[PDB]
Amino acid sequence: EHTIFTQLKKNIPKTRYNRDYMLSMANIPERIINVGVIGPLHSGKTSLMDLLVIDSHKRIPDMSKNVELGWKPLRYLDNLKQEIDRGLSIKLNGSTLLCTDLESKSRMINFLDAPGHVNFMDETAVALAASDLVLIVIDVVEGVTFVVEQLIKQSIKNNVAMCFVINKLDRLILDLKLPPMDAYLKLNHIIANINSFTKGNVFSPIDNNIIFASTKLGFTFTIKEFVSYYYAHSIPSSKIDDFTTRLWGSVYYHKGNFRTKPFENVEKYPTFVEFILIPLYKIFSYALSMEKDKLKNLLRSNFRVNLSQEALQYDPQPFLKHVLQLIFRQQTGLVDAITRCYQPFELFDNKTAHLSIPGKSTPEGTLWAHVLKTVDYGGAEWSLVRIYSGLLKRGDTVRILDTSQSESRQKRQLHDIEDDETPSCEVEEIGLLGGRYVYPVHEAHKGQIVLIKGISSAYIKSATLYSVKSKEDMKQLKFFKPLDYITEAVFKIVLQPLLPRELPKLLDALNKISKYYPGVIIKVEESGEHVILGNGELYMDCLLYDLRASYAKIEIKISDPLTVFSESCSNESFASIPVSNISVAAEPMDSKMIQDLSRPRKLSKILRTEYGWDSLASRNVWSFYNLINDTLPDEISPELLSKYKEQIIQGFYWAVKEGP
Amino acid sequence: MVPPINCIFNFLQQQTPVTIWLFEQIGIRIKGKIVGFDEFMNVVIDEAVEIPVNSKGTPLGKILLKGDNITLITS
Amino acid sequence: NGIPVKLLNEAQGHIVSLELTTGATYRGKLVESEDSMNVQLRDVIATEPQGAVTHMDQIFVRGSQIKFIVVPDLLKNAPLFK
Amino acid sequence: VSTPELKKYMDKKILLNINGSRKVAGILRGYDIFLNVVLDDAMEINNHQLGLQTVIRGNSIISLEALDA
Amino acid sequence: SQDDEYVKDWLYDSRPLEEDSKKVNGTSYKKWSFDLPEMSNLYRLSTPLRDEVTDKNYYYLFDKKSFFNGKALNNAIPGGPKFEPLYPREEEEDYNEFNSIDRVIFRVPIRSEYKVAFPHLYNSRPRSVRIPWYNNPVSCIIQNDEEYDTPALFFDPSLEDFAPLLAEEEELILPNTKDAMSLYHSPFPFNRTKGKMVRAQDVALAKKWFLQHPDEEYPVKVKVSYQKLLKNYVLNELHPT
Amino acid sequence: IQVAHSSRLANLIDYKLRVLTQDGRVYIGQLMAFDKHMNLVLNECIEERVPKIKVEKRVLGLTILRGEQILSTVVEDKPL
RNA sequence: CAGCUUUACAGAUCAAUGGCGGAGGGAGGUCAACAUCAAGAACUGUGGGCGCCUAUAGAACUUAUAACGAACAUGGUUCUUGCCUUUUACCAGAACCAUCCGGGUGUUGUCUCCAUAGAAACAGGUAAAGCUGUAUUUUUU
Ligand SMILES: Nc1nc2c(ncn2[C@@H]2O[C@H](COP(=O)(O)OP(=O)(O)OP(=O)(O)O)[C@@H](O)[C@H]2O)c(=O)[nH]1
Repeated sequence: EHTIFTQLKKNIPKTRYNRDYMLSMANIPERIINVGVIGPLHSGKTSLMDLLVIDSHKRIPDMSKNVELGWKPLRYLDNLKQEIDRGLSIKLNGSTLLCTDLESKSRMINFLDAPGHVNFMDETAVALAASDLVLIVIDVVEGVTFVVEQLIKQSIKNNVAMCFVINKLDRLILDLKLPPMDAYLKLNHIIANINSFTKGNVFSPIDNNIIFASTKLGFTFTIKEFVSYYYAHSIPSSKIDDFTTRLWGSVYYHKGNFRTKPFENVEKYPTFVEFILIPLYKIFSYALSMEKDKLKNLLRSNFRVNLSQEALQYDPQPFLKHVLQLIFRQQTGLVDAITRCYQPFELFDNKTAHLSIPGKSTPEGTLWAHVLKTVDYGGAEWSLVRIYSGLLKRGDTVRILDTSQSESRQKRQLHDIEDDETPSCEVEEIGLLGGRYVYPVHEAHKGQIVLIKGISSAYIKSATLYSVKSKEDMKQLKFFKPLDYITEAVFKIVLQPLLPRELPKLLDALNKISKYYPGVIIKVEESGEHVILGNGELYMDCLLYDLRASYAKIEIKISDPLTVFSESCSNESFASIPVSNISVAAEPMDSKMIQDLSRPRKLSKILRTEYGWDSLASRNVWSFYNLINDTLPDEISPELLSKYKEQIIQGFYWAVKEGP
Repeated sequence: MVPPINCIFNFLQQQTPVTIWLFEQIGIRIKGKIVGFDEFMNVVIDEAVEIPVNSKGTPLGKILLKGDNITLITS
Repeated sequence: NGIPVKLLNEAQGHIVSLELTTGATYRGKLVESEDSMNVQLRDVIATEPQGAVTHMDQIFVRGSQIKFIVVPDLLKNAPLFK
Repeated sequence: VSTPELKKYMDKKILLNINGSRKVAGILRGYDIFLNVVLDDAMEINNHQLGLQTVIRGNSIISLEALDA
Repeated sequence: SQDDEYVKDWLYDSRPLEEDSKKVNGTSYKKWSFDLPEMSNLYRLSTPLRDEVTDKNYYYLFDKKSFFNGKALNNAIPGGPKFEPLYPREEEEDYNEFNSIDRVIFRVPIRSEYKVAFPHLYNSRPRSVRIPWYNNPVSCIIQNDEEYDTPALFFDPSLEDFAPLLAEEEELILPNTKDAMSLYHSPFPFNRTKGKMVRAQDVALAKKWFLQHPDEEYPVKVKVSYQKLLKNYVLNELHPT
Repeated sequence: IQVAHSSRLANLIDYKLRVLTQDGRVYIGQLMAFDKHMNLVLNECIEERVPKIKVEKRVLGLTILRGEQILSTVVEDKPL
């Protein structure tokens, strides 16, 4: 049995599409989209995911009656006891869904509903890395917070298609009770904000990147989708795109058969408000308020939809939800939007480069895959790996490298420019992370994400697995860099086990935590005191819960929550003091420079000059890590003792790690 | 990008030598100067000359060649 | 909208076969299609009415001159139909 | 309605297979919704050149095989 | 007749809703389904008793879960109840090198408010501690002056022979719709408009008040009573029979 | 050959159809889907070509037959 | 204003094939009897492959800040407490357990109150309801 859970058997939720087809699709790249949905806390990404799952599937066991009705949200992908009981999506438990577009043709989609909360931004980062498009879901009410902006920035940095979901229209419709015009204005403002935070690409509801969602009430829609459903009967095929284009940007209808950019005096509101928002409002109000028969009649007439006799007797919110579902059909619009966003597959290469290094492509020569996050998906360890090229077969002998040993490997390769296979593992069982169930598969092809069982035990966090057949191939290959978990960790919780007897157990638990929670530095100090440097409070708490219940079940002492302090110097060093059985100076860097750092010798020198306008000699000498290390005496240019300073610099690294 | 209509317009402006190939007919070609322009590929072409293809010349006046049976244009 | 067109679109990616009015069969990975069957393929063979095969990299084909398009049997299973 | 997506084939040499078992060659300059090609002129399939710049009609096109990958 | 138009005829009857009607199952009186306006009227009537906070986030550290946590940790949220500790406080630290006042820093006072919020963190050796919630904020504005869709409490933003859908509607917001909206955000009892019948015994009108944070400037005795009530509730909740 | 007295082409979906074409070939197969412009989707298509003597046979599978090239369609057999 | 599918219609030859067919109730009772409602998120059969896979399917009810109750009592047992010093009767916590006041769902059976037809489609009309439609390069000019 288990308390933190998955399905545990082959009585899985059956799917409206057949899974064989999906599998087939997954064979060929270009017909796979890794979405990785992202947002702030409680924007409703998880809700959206759940909705999608529902749409996909026939009859799900976990979805009770209440959830079906609408009342409670089916939070599907927060399958963990914690992530349930707590209310937060805490770990990456996405899905693999064959999702259709406006063009009836269908494509498989690896969604990953990340955490919204800002202490699991490691998870978010991981998701981003995995995923090629990213749906940025936003609370309509809360709008574009700083968190959202940060997310956007991150996305921009690691090259990804940002298809926005403005979620929770319900809140503005009903909670705030904004007038339709007011709501429209708000939406516009939000869009503007988004644009501002974005570098270049202009997002609007036209072009199908903004997606208007209300994931509790159970509908997402891009204006295009809406048009397709409800402005085909009236408007002929030629001007449908044109009509769509017209809808949003401050144009009016003029009570007349063609639209006009100027404001008109007789009619009140813009086209978007008139042809979409107003309709939505009407639907809402009628659902809440109107005589049922009348509503039914309207549905029959306008939307061409019939309410069931059972569905009439529904309770209000549920009824409303049902109506919405009937109107805004099973969410294909969103999928279409996503597709539109990620019609460029030239970004993929860029993304890959960013992940690793400027790469020469070698697809047929070898299989390679970014192991992103370890997971305890179904109690047992799996590993969330994106196969980038090749195909990863079950029972394949595979070389793996933790991103810890990535830079070093690269350096070695460079130097080279005998078979040194350092570790490797056998693939036990491959599966598709389908939310609550792991639908198992034998192969795993390019440009898709999957759970693999054997890999986990090799690495600690974020690996690169590959299966070469040559020296040349090996040379060609590159190794994914360690995931920049955007939220750096400075919440220092010190541990000791309460019973020293079970220190091994504690150690094991710690290891597990490290594996699973990636945004977790675990320093095992000299004093027998383990230290966890978690991201924040809530995250830390969650980690503790996981440890002190699931991955150990041990009584454990815990300190007051401290931080990682870090030593520096205010002024420059005054005394030229040597050391014996070396004399090194000290001075702070420029604040701006430091900030830049946080976010070829000649080239380096040039960069330095650009940054702080320092001397060229200093630049030449410089060779830094983690901060800054120069070699600027007089005799060092003559001397060969000071020359060859890699070993020397290693020593310095220790100092940097553990200050005075 | 340079559209076909634009190209046609340019040709018209020029009044340079043009050599038209006929659709579903290999053995015969036309050679003249483009005078007209229409929404379709139909154009009026003064100083036209019929040419039998080398698998030389023949007499021919001023002509408008219909859009449906065009293959090649060049100028 | 045309259901055969939709089917063709869906088949995108797969190793489709393709004969013209001229009677010259092609067989290869489908790249892209449109409302009018404006097909593209990759890594494609080309056999004439005589039987002599000719390999070629990237071919585009116009729907008017296309006779019929053979898709693999996988798309019979699902899902645009119902 | 939709434009032919020939942005990959822009500024590349293409063997345009045209009506009556004929062929045209040349670098691709432009196009439109009717598939009327605009291309810099080359030889007709031993081999002989006509014209400087050429504009081919859509109906005549049987195929257009990319010479350059 | 104006305000309470619908309910008045039956409201005070032995069987609250008549027999042989379409609003209840029948004479067995086991299920009910109501129209909107009647429901609205009922809601309006019940303003004294149903006085509940529509904002769910209000109950932060007044959750059942929170109470349970407190009980476990022998840690009174000062407003809420207190119990005999689960575990006897074995004060046998023996002046160890961990959790010493030589070692730790005291910028934060680590209030017991924080204990039940992040139990597994701030509290050391937590046992039988349930996980609490961690919520979103509720911008929900209700008009008390009889007006319709108004940005009142908040501030404005900076910046072919057919018509739109639902044309010939002639009105965005129907006359009953404000009431409907109000109903929508309200809690369990009235949220719905169909239900199973509970026994008069099985309704709790006092409960809600004591679940809520107590109204301020009350006497000590009242507070004590409230606490007692909470304790009674909590224990019942905890041990499910 | 036996067949019900059908009214339209849409009403006889998934029946085993012979299909004649302008070039001379005869495509036999079950009609999966139709078009406004008479494009047919065929389930398990077999092309029968007659060179200038006897029927040369070729099995195809799932095929998208364009409407322009079709002459006419005969009902070869019922479903299943 | 065209097309096909269904009712309301004559009078048919009535084959052909379908579908409504051993064609016969409905609403309900502070009415029963039985089944079943805390388990690997968990359901039941059916054959087939051989206690387990693969297709069939079915599925009413209850459940995620986890439950039949938006509700809350009391027992019994140990252990620890407290008032206390004898016990009952008690304090308050724990762990197992039970009892109880209730709840559904399904199937029958009854009780009550209203009621009563054993055959209609085809050729197509008459009338009304469901959806589709509005020749110059890629479909049929
Ligand atoms: N009013 C309104 N509420 C919503 C909507 N979508 C979700 N919610 C509610 O607000 C919260 C957001 O839904 P969740 O899916 O839990 O949020 P989330 O995306 O998982 O957030 P993370 O846990 O950070 O990933 C839940 O309590 C939902 O009931 C919406 O469209 N409108």
